[PDB]
Amino acid sequence: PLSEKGNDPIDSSTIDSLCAAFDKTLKSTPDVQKYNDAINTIFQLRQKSESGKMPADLTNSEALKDRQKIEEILTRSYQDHSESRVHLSKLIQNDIPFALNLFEILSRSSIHVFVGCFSNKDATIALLNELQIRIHYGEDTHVTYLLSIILQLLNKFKYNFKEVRFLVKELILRISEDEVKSMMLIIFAELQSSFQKDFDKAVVDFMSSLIVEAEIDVGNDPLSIIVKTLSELYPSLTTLCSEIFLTKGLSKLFKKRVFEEQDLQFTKELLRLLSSACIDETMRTYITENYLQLLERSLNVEDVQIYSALVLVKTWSFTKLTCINLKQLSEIFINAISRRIVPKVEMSVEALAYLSLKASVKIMIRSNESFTEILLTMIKSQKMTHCLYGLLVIMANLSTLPEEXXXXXXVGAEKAAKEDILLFNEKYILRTELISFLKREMHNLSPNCKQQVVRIIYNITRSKNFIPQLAQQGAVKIILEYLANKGEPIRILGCRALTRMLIFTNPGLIFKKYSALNAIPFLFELLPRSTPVDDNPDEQIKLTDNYEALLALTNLASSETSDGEEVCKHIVSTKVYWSTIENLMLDENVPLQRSTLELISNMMSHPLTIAAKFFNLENPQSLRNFNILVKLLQLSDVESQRAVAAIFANIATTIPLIAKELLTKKELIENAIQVFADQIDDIELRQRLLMLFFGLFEVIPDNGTNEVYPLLQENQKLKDALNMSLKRGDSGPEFSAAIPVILAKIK
Repeated sequence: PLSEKGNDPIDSSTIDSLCAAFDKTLKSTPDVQKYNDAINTIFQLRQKSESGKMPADLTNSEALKDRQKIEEILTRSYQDHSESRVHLSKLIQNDIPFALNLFEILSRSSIHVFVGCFSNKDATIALLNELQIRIHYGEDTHVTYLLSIILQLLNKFKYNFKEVRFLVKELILRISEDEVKSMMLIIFAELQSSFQKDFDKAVVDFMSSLIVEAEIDVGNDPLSIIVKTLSELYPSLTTLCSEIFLTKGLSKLFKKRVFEEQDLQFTKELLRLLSSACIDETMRTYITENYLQLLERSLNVEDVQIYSALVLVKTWSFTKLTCINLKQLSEIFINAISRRIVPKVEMSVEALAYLSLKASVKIMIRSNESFTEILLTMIKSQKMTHCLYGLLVIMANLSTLPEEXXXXXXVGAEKAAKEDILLFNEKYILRTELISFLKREMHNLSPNCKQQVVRIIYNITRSKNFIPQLAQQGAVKIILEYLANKGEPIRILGCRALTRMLIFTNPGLIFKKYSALNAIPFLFELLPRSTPVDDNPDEQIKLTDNYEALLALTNLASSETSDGEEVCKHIVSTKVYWSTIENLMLDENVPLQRSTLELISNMMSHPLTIAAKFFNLENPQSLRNFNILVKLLQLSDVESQRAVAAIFANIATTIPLIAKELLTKKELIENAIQVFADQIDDIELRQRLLMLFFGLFEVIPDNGTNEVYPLLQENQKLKDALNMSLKRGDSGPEFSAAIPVILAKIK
């Protein structure tokens, strides 16, 4: 040792034991007293008699300083050490009320610390107990905070309901208060998906308690709590509420309180229910069968005219009453929405989004130019979120014009509104550059809102003239970017839209930036398919669409832009797209078969993409297609012969080798010759046929003698039919010099 060495020995043992007790307090977790010390200090404040009432030194308003200070000291002792954390939980669970008084006036974020001090579910019961209380008595100011503890207390444990069921009662019992009603929907959503029918029924059970109370004529005023709770929880538990809204005598009890009593305020409250219940076609009908006389006499007091009407509209009960008519009935919503009574502005839209379905209204609205202007402004600038859908729905029903041998006999009333509608649209939709406007806000529009934009556009395309202008405003952008999402009917309608537009516009002035192969997928959807449909439910693809899409499809081929080669390539390429156009080439239906031939015709101008499909001829497939074309050379439908002739005309020139090979083919030659002479009448058809001949003889050596070609060399029909052409007329400005050069090779 060192200390046992001397006249005053201290035996090194009394020294270890010494540093041991100096080392024990020097080895175990630092700053814990300080923390628990500071905490106790805070918890000292509690000694203020009346339930540790928070002395107003702290509550007040400028005291935010002194609080933030307390919230930190608490959080500290809580998130640094476990020992300090454990302390804070003991002092809190020890005086749970005070504990609550203390925290309430702290930040919302402080809750995680209060709850984080509750170790296991069991320990939280003395707590839920106070909570049922503070809530029931409505004494405590800050409900939002107490109920936020609830929501977190819930989300953090696995409760049994037998322990939280009190929420239903206590929360419903305060439905009147917006601070609660709000925290209720939340706390309820949880309770729902966590106790399903166990909750689902405890609610119906409580509510039943209220309807019984109202039946006996006892209570704080049941009926109101009920009505208010029903309308409020209707969206959340649609199914449920109805199972209560029906309840035998309830339907009576409401009415009695509304008739044999003023309660103007109660009345209004009921009308807010009737409207909230308008879900399944059943309730709507129920509401009519049971609450019609109400809605009727209600429309007398302004305080309940809007709430009444809206019900009559959303239920269609207006079609009964001898006191109003569609004209007046709607004037109410048009009246108010004229930058006036803001409280009505929203529901009058929703109302008018319906009424603007029966034309009587449609006509009416496109007349009142001012209202239309308010609406137009109401959509754009306004940025009145929820009012958009209806305003956009009204702006779809408004722009909706009816869809529609020789008749030289003697009716034309339909030219009335037709005109009006194409007027309206051009006036307020196209000029107001509204389509252009929507182009920008599109990204944000609610899914539903978007759809209305697709209808507005679709309604514009019904009349070709507008297509051009509607294009610069970015429509083809809208529709196409939309179609790049999800098999609903709206989609086949926006598809039709896209097609009508690509038919009447220039592929350059549009796909001058965002490529074209993007439109192809959509166009084909309006054509037949060998693949197991798309999504499947419900709307059909009329034959008229096959025609329309074909027209637009051809257009996108015409262009001699490098983009065109690109388009054509894509078509003849994608095995499915070609297997389709190939089949439609043999369609017995004429508009189809010709447009398809007109498509192929155009594609042929960018050879390397389709050529090998008809003029290869070493290929069974091409040869097949080759002969088909040679027969269609003599189709009744003259507009098709032109296309077929066109085809043969081009490649025969564009690719000499082929021309030479055609000199061998009989039926090709015999037909081309015949129709050429038997239909010299047609100007295009002959103009075409001549080119073929210019090109064919073009690969026929004159001095070459050695090898000759009869069918064209001789054939008096062609020979003389060539001369009849030569005998002035419409031989064409160019292809004239050819005629004699050609006879220069005949016998």
